[PDB]
Amino acid sequence: SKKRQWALEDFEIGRPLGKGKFGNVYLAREKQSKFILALKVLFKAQLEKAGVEHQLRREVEIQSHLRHPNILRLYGYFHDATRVYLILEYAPLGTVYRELQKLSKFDEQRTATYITELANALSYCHSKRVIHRDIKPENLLLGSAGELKIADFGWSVHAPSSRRTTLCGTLDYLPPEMIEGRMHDEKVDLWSLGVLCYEFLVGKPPFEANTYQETYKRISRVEFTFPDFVTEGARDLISRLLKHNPSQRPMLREVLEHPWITANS
Amino acid sequence: SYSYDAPSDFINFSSNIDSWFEEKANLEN
Ligand SMILES: Nc1ncnc2c1ncn2[C@@H]1O[C@H](COP(=O)(O)OP(=O)(O)O)[C@@H](O)[C@H]1O
Ligand SMILES: [Mg+2]
Ligand SMILES: [Mg+2]
Ligand SMILES: [Mg+2]
Repeated sequence: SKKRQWALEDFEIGRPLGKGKFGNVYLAREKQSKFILALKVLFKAQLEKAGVEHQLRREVEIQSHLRHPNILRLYGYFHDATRVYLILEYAPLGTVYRELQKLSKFDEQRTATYITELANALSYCHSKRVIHRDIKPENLLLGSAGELKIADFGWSVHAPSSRRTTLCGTLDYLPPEMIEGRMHDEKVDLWSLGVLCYEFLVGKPPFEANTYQETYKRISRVEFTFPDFVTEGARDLISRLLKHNPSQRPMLREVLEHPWITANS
Repeated sequence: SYSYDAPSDFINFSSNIDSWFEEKANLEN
């Protein structure tokens, strides 16, 4: 490129917005236009020791080319001698994770609204053959109007044709097919959505156990129950998303038309 | 190596990309 490239000197850095595994995400303002955004920092030495350099590249290439109202925007990136920087769209209201600690549980209206935004977001993603694979409260942010925005494409992949073999994601959200050493596809995000919907309503993931081994066991068996306040419609939906057989889980278009979703969304 | 097929050019924030996926899926060799 013969064009001016990004540089750290281009942004005034503000306070930290969050703590990531390989560095913090700071609020920031581009100096010439005063546009407010978020700066995700990654320390290169940490990335090298972890051997996650190829996943960083997939995060950047996949997220930067995605364009949707409920997916966090990746404007660009730049690296220097010790770290790598992602120029992200600023999410003003924080994470759904934080809102979930505060409210402890989400009522049905709030839960269906979020599921709907996320389901629309995932549908657009799949139409591009991208599988997120790390859907969870800490990766869901809130925009200026309280609208959900999917973020963190760290474990994402572009799967045009073939299935995948990677185990990746968060323990409580892992799909059975991954744990069991089987191949997987975009249906893993449908499982994540069921896990996520349950957590929104109950306040905790359905397979939470005291050890790693016990959680693997419960996911593989799809062992969980609902507290008494979870209505019939929510149970019908989560039960359909949480099918051991990936083929039997609903399409995102079905979730969006689910009676419970349309009545409360 | 930190050379990614993604944007790195300075942008003027005051003043259709997703085809990249299918176009890369359809390319041959
Ligand atoms: N654009 C953003 N706006 C506000 N907070 C963010 C933003 N990006 C990340 N964060 C905060 O940083 C945390 C961690 O960074 P994230 O990019 O989600 O993944 P990782 O854990 O791999 O770093 C999030 O859980 C969130 O609290
Ligand atoms: Mg499809
Ligand atoms: Mg994250
Ligand atoms: Mg990450």
